[PDB]
Amino acid sequence: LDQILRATVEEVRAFLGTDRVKVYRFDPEGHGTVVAEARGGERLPSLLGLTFPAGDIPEEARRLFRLAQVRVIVDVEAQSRSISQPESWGLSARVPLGEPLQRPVDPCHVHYLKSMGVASSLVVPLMHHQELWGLLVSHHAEPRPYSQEELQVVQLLADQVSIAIAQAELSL
Ligand SMILES: *[C@@H](C)[C@H]1/C(=C/c2[nH]c(/C=C3N=C(/C=C4\NC(=O)C(CC)=C4C)C(C)=C\3CCC(=O)O)c(CCC(=O)O)c2C)NC(=O)[C@@H]1C
Repeated sequence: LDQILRATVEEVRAFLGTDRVKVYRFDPEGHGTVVAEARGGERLPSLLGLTFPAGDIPEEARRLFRLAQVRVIVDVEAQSRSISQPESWGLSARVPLGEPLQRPVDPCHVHYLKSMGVASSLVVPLMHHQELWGLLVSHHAEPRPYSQEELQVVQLLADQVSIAIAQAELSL
């Protein structure tokens, strides 16, 4: 798996031309590891070999990803913010869209990205069937808008991997 994702992570970056994109897996114990990583020359540092905990992600945010599969983080400069609210229900209903074409990230996240000096970020969760095995994330030093058309082509490119991460689970 480690080897296969090393070649895949490189292929995406070359296409998305993003300075940094890597694969993130999740361990039931809460620990997460980056087993693959493509870097743009050397503007941003290498995070490979470093274990990141799931704490990085809460829950509600993941819901929309599991609900609307668009997966996009807007310019940390535009200052768009997401937030929690009193008890609520009917989310499982799976209502078509029903929300903006973006997923604002709470300030706590704003710094998280900015602290890394990244103005924008593209994501594409790696899931097999009904399960999520990891998280795809791209980072670059620029607050630029993304196109839905080009996004899909890659969205599919990630689907392929979904097969590799899955097909790999059996062999391994
Ligand atoms: C702050 C109080 C809370 C928080 C907010 C928050 N962040 C996310 C989710 C993400 N976390 C990542 C993780 C990564 N960056 C890396 O370097 C790595 C390698 C291990 C990863 C995979 C990022 C960039 C995301 C975006 C993906 C996603 O949407 O799940 C969000 C989502 C934004 C939104 O509101 O739509 C939230 C809510 N971070 C915390 O740890 C607190 C729970």
